[PDB]
Amino acid sequence: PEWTYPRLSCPGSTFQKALLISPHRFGETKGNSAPLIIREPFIACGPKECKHFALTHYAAQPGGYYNGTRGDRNKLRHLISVKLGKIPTVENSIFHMAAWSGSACHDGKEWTYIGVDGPENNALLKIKYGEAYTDTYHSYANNILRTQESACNCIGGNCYLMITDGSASGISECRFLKIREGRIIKEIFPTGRVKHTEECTCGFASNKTIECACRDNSYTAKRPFVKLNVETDTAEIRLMCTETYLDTPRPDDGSITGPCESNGDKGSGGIKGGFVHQRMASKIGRWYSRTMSKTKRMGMGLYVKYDGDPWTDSDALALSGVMVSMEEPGWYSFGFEIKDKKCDVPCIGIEMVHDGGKETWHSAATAIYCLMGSGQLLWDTVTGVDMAL
Amino acid sequence: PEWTYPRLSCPGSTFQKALLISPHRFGETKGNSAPLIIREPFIACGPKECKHFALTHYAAQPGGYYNGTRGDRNKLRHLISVKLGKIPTVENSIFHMAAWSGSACHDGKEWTYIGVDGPENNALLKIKYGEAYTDTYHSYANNILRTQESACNCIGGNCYLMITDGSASGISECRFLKIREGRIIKEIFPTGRVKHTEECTCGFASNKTIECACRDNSYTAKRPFVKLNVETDTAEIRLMCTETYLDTPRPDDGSITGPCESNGDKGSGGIKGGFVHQRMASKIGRWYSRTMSKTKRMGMGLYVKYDGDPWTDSDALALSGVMVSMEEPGWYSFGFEIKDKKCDVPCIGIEMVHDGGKETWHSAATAIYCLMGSGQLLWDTVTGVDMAL
Amino acid sequence: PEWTYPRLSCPGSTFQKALLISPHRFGETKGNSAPLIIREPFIACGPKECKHFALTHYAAQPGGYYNGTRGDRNKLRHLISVKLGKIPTVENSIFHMAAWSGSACHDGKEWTYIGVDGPENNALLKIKYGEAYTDTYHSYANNILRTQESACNCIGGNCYLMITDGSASGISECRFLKIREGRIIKEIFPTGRVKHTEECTCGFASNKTIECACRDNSYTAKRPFVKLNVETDTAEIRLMCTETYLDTPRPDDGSITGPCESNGDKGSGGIKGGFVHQRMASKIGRWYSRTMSKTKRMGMGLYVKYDGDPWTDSDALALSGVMVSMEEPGWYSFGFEIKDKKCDVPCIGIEMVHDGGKETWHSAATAIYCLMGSGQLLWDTVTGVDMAL
Amino acid sequence: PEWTYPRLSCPGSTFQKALLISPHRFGETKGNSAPLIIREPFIACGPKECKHFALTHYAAQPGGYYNGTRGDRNKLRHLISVKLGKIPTVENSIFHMAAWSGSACHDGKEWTYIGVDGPENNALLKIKYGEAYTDTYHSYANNILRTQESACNCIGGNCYLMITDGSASGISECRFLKIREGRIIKEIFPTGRVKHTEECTCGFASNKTIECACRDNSYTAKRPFVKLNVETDTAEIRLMCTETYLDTPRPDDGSITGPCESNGDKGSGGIKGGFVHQRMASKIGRWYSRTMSKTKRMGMGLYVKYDGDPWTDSDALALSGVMVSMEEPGWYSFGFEIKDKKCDVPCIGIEMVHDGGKETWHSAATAIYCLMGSGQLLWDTVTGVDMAL
Ligand SMILES: CCC(CC)O[C@@H]1C=C(C(=O)O)C[C@H](N)[C@H]1NC(C)=O
Ligand SMILES: CCC(CC)O[C@@H]1C=C(C(=O)O)C[C@H](N)[C@H]1NC(C)=O
Ligand SMILES: CCC(CC)O[C@@H]1C=C(C(=O)O)C[C@H](N)[C@H]1NC(C)=O
Ligand SMILES: CCC(CC)O[C@@H]1C=C(C(=O)O)C[C@H](N)[C@H]1NC(C)=O
Ligand SMILES: *[C@@H]1O[C@H](CO)[C@@H](O)[C@H](O)[C@H]1NC(C)=O
Ligand SMILES: *[C@@H]1O[C@H](CO)[C@@H](O)[C@H](O)[C@H]1NC(C)=O
Ligand SMILES: *[C@@H]1O[C@H](CO)[C@@H](O)[C@H](O)[C@H]1NC(C)=O
Ligand SMILES: *[C@@H]1O[C@H](CO)[C@@H](O)[C@H](O)[C@H]1NC(C)=O
Ligand SMILES: [Ca+2]
Ligand SMILES: [Ca+2]
Ligand SMILES: [Ca+2]
Ligand SMILES: [Ca+2]
Ligand SMILES: [Y+3]
Repeated sequence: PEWTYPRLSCPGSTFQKALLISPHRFGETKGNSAPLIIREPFIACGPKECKHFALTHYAAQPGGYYNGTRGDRNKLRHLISVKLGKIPTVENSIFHMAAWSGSACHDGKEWTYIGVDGPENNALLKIKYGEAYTDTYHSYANNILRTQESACNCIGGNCYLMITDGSASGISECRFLKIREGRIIKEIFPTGRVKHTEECTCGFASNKTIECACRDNSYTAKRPFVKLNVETDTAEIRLMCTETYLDTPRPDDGSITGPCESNGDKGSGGIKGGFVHQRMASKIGRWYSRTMSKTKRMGMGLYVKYDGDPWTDSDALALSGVMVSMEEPGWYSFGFEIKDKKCDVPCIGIEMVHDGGKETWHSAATAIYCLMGSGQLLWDTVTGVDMAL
Repeated sequence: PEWTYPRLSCPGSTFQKALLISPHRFGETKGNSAPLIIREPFIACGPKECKHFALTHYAAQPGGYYNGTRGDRNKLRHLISVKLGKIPTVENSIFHMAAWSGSACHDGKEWTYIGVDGPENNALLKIKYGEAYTDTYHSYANNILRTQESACNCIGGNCYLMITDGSASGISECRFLKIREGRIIKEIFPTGRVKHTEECTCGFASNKTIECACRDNSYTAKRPFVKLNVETDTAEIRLMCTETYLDTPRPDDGSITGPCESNGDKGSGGIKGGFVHQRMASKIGRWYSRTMSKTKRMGMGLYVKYDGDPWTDSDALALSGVMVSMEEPGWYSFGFEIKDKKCDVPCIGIEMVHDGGKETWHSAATAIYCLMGSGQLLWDTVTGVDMAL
Repeated sequence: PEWTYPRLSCPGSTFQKALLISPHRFGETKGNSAPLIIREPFIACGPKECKHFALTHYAAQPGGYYNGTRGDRNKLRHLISVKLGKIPTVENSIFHMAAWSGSACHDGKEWTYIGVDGPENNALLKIKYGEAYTDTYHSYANNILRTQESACNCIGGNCYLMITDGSASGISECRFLKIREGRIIKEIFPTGRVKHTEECTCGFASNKTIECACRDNSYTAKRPFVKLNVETDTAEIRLMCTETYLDTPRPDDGSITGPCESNGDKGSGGIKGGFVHQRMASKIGRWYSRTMSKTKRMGMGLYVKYDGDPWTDSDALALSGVMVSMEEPGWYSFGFEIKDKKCDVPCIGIEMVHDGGKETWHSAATAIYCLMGSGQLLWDTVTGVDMAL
Repeated sequence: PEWTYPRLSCPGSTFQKALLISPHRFGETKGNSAPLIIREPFIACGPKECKHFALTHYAAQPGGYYNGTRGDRNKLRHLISVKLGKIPTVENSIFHMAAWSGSACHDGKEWTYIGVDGPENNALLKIKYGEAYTDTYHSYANNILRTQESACNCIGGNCYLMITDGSASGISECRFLKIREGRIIKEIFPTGRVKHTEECTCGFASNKTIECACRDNSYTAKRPFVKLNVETDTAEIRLMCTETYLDTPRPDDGSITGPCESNGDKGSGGIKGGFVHQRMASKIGRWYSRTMSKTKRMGMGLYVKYDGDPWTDSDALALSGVMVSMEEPGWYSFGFEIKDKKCDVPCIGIEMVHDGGKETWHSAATAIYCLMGSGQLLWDTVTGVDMAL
């Protein structure tokens, strides 16, 4: 085997509904299954297999450790995986490492797994290459060192990973790590709008450039948009100029007055957002998702734009279809690419959390839409789950 | 590995009882298992493995989502598989894609999986090659785009698949897709009796010809019998002329008066029907199955005829044996071929549904009969399942 | 890969306790597991893997299909397997074929699986090579066609299998089948004492000879002892002359008066009995087991004799150790050989049935003793199972 | 494949928290899982996989055989394994052999599994190579023949294994076995302080030397420290001279007066103790663990020393971090090494037993710390388990 590289995307002009992973369809009192209580799911693929990752609270439904599964960082939290298509239950899953923030990626030869844990004021990112623990990176703003919550991206054996550190309601200047066979070989300090950037959903815009659509949890409902040159290992960041604000909460589209850099209103709070690339011979499509509701983690819609500079185009994004209706949950979303024989298939997954407050369990299903065929996005996704069962 | 082709069938002159997959033997209140609630089971094999496919309601027994498992098309429905011989439970199964109509096939190199979902008036057939979503085909009569509910058939890397679209009580003109590495490369429009054809059970009658025995749900209890030339990609369809009507409901054998094309009576309603080929040096056997009851989905008998043209022979089909007695359920049946070292073993599977009305769960067992040895078919199959447990 | 042959056994002069497979340790009401209800367990090994076979009633503990699991031949009965060392539960097992009597063996290249089902008066032995159903053999005395209930034996790709047919309290003249790549290529009709022989535990005494220790259920408590020449495909059968009667029930050792052929008393009833070969350069050891009790299926002892002719030696068999004490069940026992890198390891397995009458469940554990090291057999085996749980 | 040898350790200067295997997070009355009741866990790795071993009581939680799971040696006890990262439940585990004391190791080509069972006064160590039972070694001081309770160590296909025999409150002179392809090829009788030595945690200090840190249960709270030359097959043993006594119970550090050989006080009782090597070009680090409490099996601290002779250095060991706080259980600990592509990753596992007295169940979680990155050990481990559930 040899190193993997981004290829031209597979033919198609529309996303369609692909697969639902709803493991809680199986966590009834009256049932006999043990789906793991998770959140922050995400898929990463290699040349032969696609793995469905998530952060588990080390509990199952039905269980007796529902208390604290609405929290985020504890000492029991773990990065787990199953082959995509398998229900992530206690026995099906494999536990990779302790983590309350995670990522993973295949480089053609082997899986890199990333997972941050540690105290809040001195957390610690850890890297595992296949079976071996290989490296770590230390907290630099001493306020909750975090990572992508989605797939990292490897080119010629170099995996690139966003990490961030800083306040949730103040400065969270992010960084990128360059990782080779599990070991950190460069710190890349981005330039530009670096005020606050977290949970980058990165993908290859081409062999030269990784682009990421991130979360600002303090200042704006515009997504910070990262452009990384993987040949000079240089990174720049500016807000997305589009009127189609992709964060949640957000104000009305086009209502943020001023040039492309204006913050301005409803910018505190946020949400991880889907983003994936469709690479064609002489054209690039940028697919995105955002909640159907402006203030709440309900529904998910798919948007798209072809070419241009996202840093300057105020043009509205083309609404492509309703993936999760306003009546269903749509929490985190993320991009990934399945590898066909000679081309890459761009997909967007959606974390569809089952939220009943802190007095019960708290987990998520996963909805997957992929680029397949021509025409219009046809069907929405439901979890099917009743949380009283 | 190289592409697969139909071979001469293994020696034998009789079917025998081979295997029972009854996963609800294990879904008792008192038990500790989770068989998946399914219907439309079907088996397809490649050179080293036979996979047992079904359409699941994304529910298990015992569970709490029995309501709606007597329906057919919903947003939770999925194509699932296990290795044939494994009980399809929550953890053993792999979920392939969202589907309320399905098919699958191996071409020598890889698995093609076919699944239709979407709204009733604009459904959408989707194709997955191994792990990648590769292609789609759109609704053309805007009334419930359907596929085979059984194995597709690949020759020299070209998989051929029946699709139909149309009213259940009127015109449902079918089509064939020719699929190569997961992508559609030709639409084949059949000629002749094309009034209504659905759920074709197709097999290779040879290296030149796919033949299918199908359902007409409107007009006749004679099966539409499709002959597809895979060298010119041309398809012709006519009713089976035999007095041994294979659909359900049906009238008395021989009682449909007139030439081979006469409809005539009890033609509305139907059932998917077993059919598999026994290819000998200079002789072809055609094995079929049909319910033991004339109006109900009870029992299943095996029939056979050697040579001739099914389009013209009114000759009764030879009753070969009672596979499932009149006292047991016999719903859908389908054909498939296991690959021995140097020859192909023709088999017929039987969907044996556990029907207790819409106020309880609704799933199926799977009975398998294969061509093995000489003599007379010896033993019938029972599910052993009591639905009250 | 190439065909397998018997080799010289591994160094050692004593059996020791190896492994217990007691799946019902896990079938409590208060538990969350589903061990399969079985009987007639047996192990067969190939060059990389040892498989643990059993006949299942298609039920689990805890379940609701306990009624009829004390019977033997029904329509739900199946041959199942797990990798030796795995608990045979619903999900771990693979179902091979419908069978109420079975056997299996590896030939170096692939698994042959044998299973008889069918009506009592016209049962049917079926053969499956890997995934394919390949051949069948018909009932010849129209009274319960049966097979070994243990591993068949393959040499240079020819697997040899005892089958019997006939009354349980009268004549049951056995036969041997010679099987190549799943197909029957010769019927071998044994000569000599052929009055009644069933459940042969066969092994290779060398490259030229298969020997079997069998059950007579009518006439004697001496084991019929089969010697098969695999070079001329000829079989001969005579009672075992030893005073150490291996059947159950049996009279006192040495109390059957007359020459080696005398029946005489307590001969009706019987039990399948362990037997395995230790092949050394210029010496052959014959290891056997028999119940600790003379009339009941309680306890199991290991016996041994080096060289001689079992057909003529009235010498007592050397008592080698107590494998299951008189307080624990010892039902069927069987021999098998694990393959080390350059030598074969002879083993004896013991079916330890959990019997509580027909008003509850009826299954078995499996105790394994193998040839390992020097000295005296050290420890006995218990199921650990309380049947009220 | 070829034989494996100790390599230079991977870069790093600190241990960090890696993974928690807490299978009882899933053994609630309210749940639907079956973790196995175990103790004496330990990990051993080969070139592609790390296996998590334990000694099971052949019972699960929840279940009905909690009585006797606080004992140690019974006839049901087994050596079991899962792939490290998998929860050891009934179905995930593989049962290797009956054992109430165990070890295992990869040699580059295959797994050796070691397991002692038998009566107290004539126990029996058994060896299995892959699938085959290959050899045994007999009790020599007729008082509980014991082995390491952790990974053996293979160099050039020779696996070396500590065994001990003797009273728990008197003389237990240990021995080493040298095992090749599952067969014993040399007995090594150590010299020096051989009064009492059990449960050696051995690793390669280099290509020439295995070193072990062991338990004296009678005489001292200093660990016996074994140095084995694998080129001349000679072993020597002396107390560790450090003031940082690693056993439990123990007195105050430095308070044992006299030279390096002084016993003296609180020496009865003991605990198996973590110990792993960090091999650098021209420097060796020795990492150890010991309970946070002086008398109780509570907490676990990581210690380290670079170079010197542990037989003579009274220097205090460097306290490196708190792995399990005083509030959590810290029973047995052990060392092991994961294999990265070109270097070995030293790790220390911690048995974190759930002890509620003999009137309830008794099993353990497993905490893993590995050498990864630079800086200070950052986070402690908790089981998360409430034993009332
Ligand atoms: C750390 C700040 C960040 C934004 C508030 O918290 C995230 C919000 C979450 C959320 O908004 O869904 C869930 C994440 N588990 C959480 N992250 C971590 C690493 O704990
Ligand atoms: C669309 C009508 C058609 C036959 C009239 O429905 C089928 C009948 C069924 C049946 O005849 O058993 C069950 C099938 N699950 C169903 N098909 C779909 C695709 O939903
Ligand atoms: C045909 C009778 C014969 C001996 C009495 O049968 C065996 C007896 C049995 C027994 O004595 O345990 C159990 C076996 N399952 C049984 N075989 C069948 C095929 O039913
Ligand atoms: C035999 C003496 C030894 C030290 C007292 O006992 C050990 C005590 C234990 C303990 O002290 O944790 C657990 C061990 N499972 C047990 N050993 C065996 C091999 O059965
Ligand atoms: C990227 O580079 C590799 C060669 O290194 C090439 O095979 C691949 O086609 C290129 N990808 C794109 C998207 O051009
Ligand atoms: C079909 O063609 C292939 C060669 O392409 C051949 O190997 C096979 O035997 C043929 N099958 C039949 C049924 O004639
Ligand atoms: C049996 O024959 C084969 C060669 O065909 C040989 O390799 C093997 O050692 C022989 N077995 C015995 C037990 O002599
Ligand atoms: C040990 O020896 C082998 C060669 O046999 C070598 O490859 C390896 O690097 C050596 N290990 C150390 C720690 O020096
Ligand atoms: Ca925001
Ligand atoms: Ca009809
Ligand atoms: Ca008898
Ligand atoms: Ca001590
Ligand atoms: Y399970």
